[PDB]
Amino acid sequence: MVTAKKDENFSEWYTQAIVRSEMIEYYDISGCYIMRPWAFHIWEKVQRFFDDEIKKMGVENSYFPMFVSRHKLEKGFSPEVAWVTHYGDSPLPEKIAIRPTSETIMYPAYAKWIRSHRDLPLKLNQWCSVVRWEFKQPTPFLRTREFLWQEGHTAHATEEEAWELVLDILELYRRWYEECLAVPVIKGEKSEGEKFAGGKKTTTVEAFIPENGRGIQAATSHLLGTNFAKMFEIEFEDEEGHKRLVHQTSWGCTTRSLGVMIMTHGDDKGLVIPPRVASVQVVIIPILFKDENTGEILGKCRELKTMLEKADIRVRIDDRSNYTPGWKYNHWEVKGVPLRLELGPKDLAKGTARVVRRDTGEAYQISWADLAPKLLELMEGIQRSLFEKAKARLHEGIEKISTFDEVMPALNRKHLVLAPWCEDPESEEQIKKETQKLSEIGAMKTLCIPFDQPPMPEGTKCFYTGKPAKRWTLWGRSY
Amino acid sequence: MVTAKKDENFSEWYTQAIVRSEMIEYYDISGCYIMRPWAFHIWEKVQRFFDDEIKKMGVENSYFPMFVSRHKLEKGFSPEVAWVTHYGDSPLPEKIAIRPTSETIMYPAYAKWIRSHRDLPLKLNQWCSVVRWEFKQPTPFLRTREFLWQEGHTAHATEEEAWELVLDILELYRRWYEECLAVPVIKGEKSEGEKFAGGKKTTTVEAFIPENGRGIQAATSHLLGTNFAKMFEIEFEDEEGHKRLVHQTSWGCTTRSLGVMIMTHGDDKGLVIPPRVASVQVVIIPILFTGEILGKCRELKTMLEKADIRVRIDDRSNYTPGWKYNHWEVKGVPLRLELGPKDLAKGTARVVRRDTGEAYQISWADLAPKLLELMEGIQRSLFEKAKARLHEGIEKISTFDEVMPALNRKHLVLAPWCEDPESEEQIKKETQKLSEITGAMKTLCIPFDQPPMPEGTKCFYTGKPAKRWTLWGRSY
Ligand SMILES: Nc1ncnc2c1ncn2[C@@H]1O[C@H](COP(=O)(O)OP(=O)(O)NP(=O)(O)O)[C@@H](O)[C@H]1O
Ligand SMILES: Nc1ncnc2c1ncn2[C@@H]1O[C@H](COP(=O)(O)OP(=O)(O)NP(=O)(O)O)[C@@H](O)[C@H]1O
Ligand SMILES: O=C1CCCN[C@@H]1CCCn1cnc2cc(F)c(Cl)cc2c1=O
Ligand SMILES: O=C1CCCN[C@@H]1CCCn1cnc2cc(F)c(Cl)cc2c1=O
Ligand SMILES: [Cl-]
Ligand SMILES: [Mg+2]
Ligand SMILES: [Mg+2]
Ligand SMILES: [Mg+2]
Ligand SMILES: [Mg+2]
Repeated sequence: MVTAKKDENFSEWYTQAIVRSEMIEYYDISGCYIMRPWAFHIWEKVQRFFDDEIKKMGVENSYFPMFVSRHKLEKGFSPEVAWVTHYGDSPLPEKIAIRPTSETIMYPAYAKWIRSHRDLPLKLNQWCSVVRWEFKQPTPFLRTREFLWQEGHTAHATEEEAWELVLDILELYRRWYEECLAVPVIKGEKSEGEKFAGGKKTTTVEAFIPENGRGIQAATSHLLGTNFAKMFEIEFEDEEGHKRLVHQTSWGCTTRSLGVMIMTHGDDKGLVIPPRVASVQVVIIPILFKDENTGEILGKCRELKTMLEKADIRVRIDDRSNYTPGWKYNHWEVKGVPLRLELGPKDLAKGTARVVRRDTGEAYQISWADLAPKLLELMEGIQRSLFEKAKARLHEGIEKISTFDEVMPALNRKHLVLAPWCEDPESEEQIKKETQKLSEIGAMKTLCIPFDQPPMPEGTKCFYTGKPAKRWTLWGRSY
Repeated sequence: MVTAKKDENFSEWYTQAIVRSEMIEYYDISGCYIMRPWAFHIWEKVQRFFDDEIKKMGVENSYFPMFVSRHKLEKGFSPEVAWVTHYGDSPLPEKIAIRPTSETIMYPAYAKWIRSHRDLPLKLNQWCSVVRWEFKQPTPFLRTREFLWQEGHTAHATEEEAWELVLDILELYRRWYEECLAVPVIKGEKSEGEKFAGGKKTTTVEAFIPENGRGIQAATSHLLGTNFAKMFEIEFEDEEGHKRLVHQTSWGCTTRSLGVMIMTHGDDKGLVIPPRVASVQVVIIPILFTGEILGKCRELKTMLEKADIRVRIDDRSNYTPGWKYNHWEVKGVPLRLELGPKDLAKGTARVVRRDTGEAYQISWADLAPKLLELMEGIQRSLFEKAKARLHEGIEKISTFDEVMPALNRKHLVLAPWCEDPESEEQIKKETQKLSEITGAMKTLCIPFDQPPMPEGTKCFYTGKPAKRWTLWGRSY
């Protein structure tokens, strides 16, 4: 069982939650972790959701190689690239890189495949892993040296169409977090200093971890413009006869999303899994002691399971004999199963069952006949409730502010700041450095410029420079 | 268009078919290929099928790391391992291997997780890619230096329960080939010389490629016995408190299956994709060179999509119908639906099946049911024709003198075999040297399906008493 307290040592709580729920197993290669089935089946849920959704958009899956030649890759990230140099004892004629991202592997094929407006839009995605030798401290899910993701890369005839796809994908990531994982996120645009330097505009959805005050980028979606098209010579012929550059997008989201989910809903007893992505929504536990009606109990459990399945409820009967009922309660609780259904002799007589919801611990006596619709109601309730409590914590954790003197105090309260900003290059680095210096006695950066802009009253001044403010910008410590 | 003939220049036919169908794009790292959607969709289909089946059995998915430390990997295969030695310009303290297979990564975890009979059976699978610096000439799908696969690894309290699973997984590989891909395969046991050396018994499904007479291992399922359990110390306390070794299995199957399917069903025009796995099952081709025809095609698409038919309309501007027919034939779409002014005028559509070229006139109201029926017919007829070519490719023989003539007919041989280990090595060498006057004949499998063995039958080679029939041939 989990013994560290989420509000005290957070990092130790997280480690305990993911190990004791059997999500993660540690590994001898640093920054790498084993995803056990309990975590993996959650990734399968969100994977299936996103993948179904992008299919409706006409995006197709493919698989490109995990290797890229030195000279193709080498056309700030350099330190992260893993190099293969040998096969057995033999040195490769030339060393080869493992993919940190697939632009240099995909875009030469894009140049070849695209000839005319007839070939556009080209819309591809891949589910794969990538390797980056991260310099930051690793954390399971959130920052790992090998991670699972999808990366989508599209090419369009016009900026308008590309940008519309950017925003579509972005909305899909909001749905991945908000609708599947009950994790609230803020859509936004990256500052000129945080955006992907290979693109024209980077959009993002951002989450927040109240326990350490860190913002975290939850996913990303780029309008690439034409810069990659010029570099790779991805050109097409218009409906006229002239050579046009394509307008591109790329987008990706990772198993980080699972870490965000765990941190968001988990409590002092361990995991809490939103019903929508729980592989086991309801666990049935027969209560067996001193041979009291052992046969009938097991019989009704099996009957209840089938009834519940007709409603598409995902049910496990834990009928393992080599474990106590109490052991089962702790087990499925640490694992975050939304609903436990208990059934002993007393309940068997009554035509009822005791049900405990994992999020609040509330118990219910419920008649066999009402189980299906009551459990469905409890599940939407759990799911909606997890989200709305997270949303309130997110909103309690953001402070509207007007001057730089408000910054350092709000960071100490472990909050982010929404502050009006002139959006000039040098200020962000100055702010990072200044907050860096003040902290060690660290750094604050732009998280995003939210799409949802509060009113900006005429003449309002940027919080740091004093110049005229353009827009409101969300700032904080971050992963 | 595909121009190389499948029976005359098989190698070039293959390359042409996979490239011109847009399944594969060539790539600058040797033995690595891009899998474009037309091929990848088929991978997704077999993966969903297999994954759905092993999940019924209680197998659960996981993801172990693609890296393994030198020390863990090294507790015949050495030349194939890809080694990472640097990140950026920084040297690692020790080199790190990309996983060729996962035993050395997973089994120390199994030793940790398994303590008691109640932890068993443990049944895991993963979908991932694997890297092997293959010495043999690379072939798209069939032999590649990076390939996609699944690998399953299970641990049980008893051999009996492990064996049962080995056989259930093997039956699933038969289904993957025969039911999804319409490729007939032969279940069998590997010889001592060909089995996984790390296991006790290896079972296999073997397929046959007529155009070059070479057998090919389609997938593999091993009874590992307790030897890895000794090696990794995977032990459990039974219900009386004694330490016992777990009995394990492992099994895997790769994107090689797509290549087997391509080769089995393709013809001189290009691919033929079995309807159960095709991205597009019915391509609708408007006979155009106003909204009346496209309008009707959209209505038809919607109607077939309600019957779960995967349909695309080829409404492209600058291509004639005849160019489109050919294009979708090279891609192997099993059904073409043609709709022109005459068809629009009569309330009917002309449907042409890719495998035989037969044409059908079908009223709009009848399309969904008739196309379902046609797809089941095409699926089955691909399998049955492939099955007949398989059994025509196997010669039952009695004596060694019948071997080379059989191999020259691009045929496999089924022969009674005494099964002693040194004889397989010797037969490999004799058939090698005789071919020279890649050419070596090796065992493919000892089939579960044994032909009758008349009492007193002799080994085709040693003349000693013959146990069972063994299937042999040239192979991949
Ligand atoms: N090391 C990692 N482990 C897990 N997920 C990651 C990792 N790095 C990035 N991600 C996630 O994948 C998304 C897309 O990757 P990408 O946009 O390439 O990240 P990035 O530019 O490297 N961000 P950062 O490393 O924080 O400067 C990121 O927005 C994160 O949500
Ligand atoms: N290079 C490859 N690329 C893709 N799939 C492969 C490759 N080599 C083998 N396979 C398939 O993967 C299955 C399981 O792999 P495994 O049994 O480990 O191969 P193997 O024993 O090394 N065979 P071989 O290389 O011919 O001696 C095999 O039964 C093959 O069908
Ligand atoms: O948001 C994404 C992720 C999926 C598609 N690409 C964009 C930008 C990726 C930036 N990025 C992020 N990390 C990288 C690490 C590297 F080692 C190298 Cl060589 C490059 C990069 C790199 O370009
Ligand atoms: O049959 C399979 C495939 C799926 C599950 N595992 C077994 C063993 C695979 C053998 N094999 C096959 N190829 C290998 C290549 C290597 F470089 C190294 Cl180090 C080891 C092997 C190796 O053990
Ligand atoms: Cl799923
Ligand atoms: Mg990074
Ligand atoms: Mg950054
Ligand atoms: Mg091999
Ligand atoms: Mg071999």
